[PDB]
Amino acid sequence: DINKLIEEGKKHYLPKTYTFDNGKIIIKAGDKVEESKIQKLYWASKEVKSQFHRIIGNDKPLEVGNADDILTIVIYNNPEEYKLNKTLYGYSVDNGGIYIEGIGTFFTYERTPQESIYSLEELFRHEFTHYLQGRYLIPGLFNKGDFYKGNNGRITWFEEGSAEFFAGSTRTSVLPRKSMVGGLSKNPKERFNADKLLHSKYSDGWDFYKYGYAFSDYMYNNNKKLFSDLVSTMKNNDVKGYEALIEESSKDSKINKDYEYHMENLVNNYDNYTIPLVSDDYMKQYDNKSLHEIKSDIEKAMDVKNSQITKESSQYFDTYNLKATYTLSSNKGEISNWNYMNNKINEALNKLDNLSWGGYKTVTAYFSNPRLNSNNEVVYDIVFHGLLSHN
Ligand SMILES: [Ca+2]
Ligand SMILES: [Zn+2]
Repeated sequence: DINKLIEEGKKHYLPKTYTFDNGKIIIKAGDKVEESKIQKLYWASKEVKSQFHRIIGNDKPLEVGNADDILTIVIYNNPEEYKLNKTLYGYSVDNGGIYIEGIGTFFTYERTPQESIYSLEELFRHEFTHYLQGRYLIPGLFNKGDFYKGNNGRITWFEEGSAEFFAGSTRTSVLPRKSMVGGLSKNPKERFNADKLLHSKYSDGWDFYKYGYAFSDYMYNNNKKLFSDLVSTMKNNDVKGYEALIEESSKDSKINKDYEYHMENLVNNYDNYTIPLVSDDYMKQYDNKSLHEIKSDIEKAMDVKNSQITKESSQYFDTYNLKATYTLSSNKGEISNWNYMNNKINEALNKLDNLSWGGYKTVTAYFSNPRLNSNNEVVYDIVFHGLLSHN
């Protein structure tokens, strides 16, 4: 059978397999892709994931039973061997990487600095965001859901721009990427305006990635309300609402002005930025700490009670998920509430970091899915994720 011939080709070029989160993440890699680097990628995914949920405000799969219930990651040794993915898997290789939502799989390759301005972790983080968008943000499958029907390129600027943006995720924020900021034109006149960006499409080329990235960072830092409203329409599959929002935003001269001002500030601070990558804290061996002890410290740190903590197994370590709810005593509106929760969660992470156990340096956390209880109070789901112990 032809299928047997293909798998032998896969096993040849991608002999190594690494599994995380009880098999929910499977990384197939070439022999030359470093084991330590792959482990780092897992932790990188958690930083992006937590920031993504904070901003998107949903951590529930939009559709249960989809192939992205398991995330498969394919990493080739180098750019040259990546081209074989077309024959082996059947997908386009004219890119740094690609995510195929239908099979919950994203493909990429290790590279030296000479071959690309982006590191593997950087591209990994970008591609991971597509997986997050597919699973939690955009209903239906890529190119098939309602957001793609009709005008196929309607969400493209945001889908790619936010993917670039979320690649700068850290444990507490989303920070600018030197590689993306450097791509922005030094001449203000040459930069995209909002209207141009908001109607960009794949056939336009690759420039809108950088400007979409810049607009995302603008929204996050200076227009959280627009970011929030955009993701709400997406989650609701409200295509008309999104389109109305795009038209209003494109023709808003103040939005364009503030967007261009944000880019100037980004370009001005170029030397201050670095490539956000995962710290060495994730690889270090730590003293064993009890699950009950971790739960207790996190409950104290976050001021939540009756939390549920669950251990999960990966290939070379165990991790935990702590689930809790937090009730906001005063509802002061979406953005003010957002900032309160973001600051509160970050304060919790800092408190845990300041504790003696070095394991707390691996913790990522988010808040999501706000709702009103009886008595009109804002209840948030709260999730903390961290290393339990290396094997
Ligand atoms: Ca989807
Ligand atoms: Zn992309």
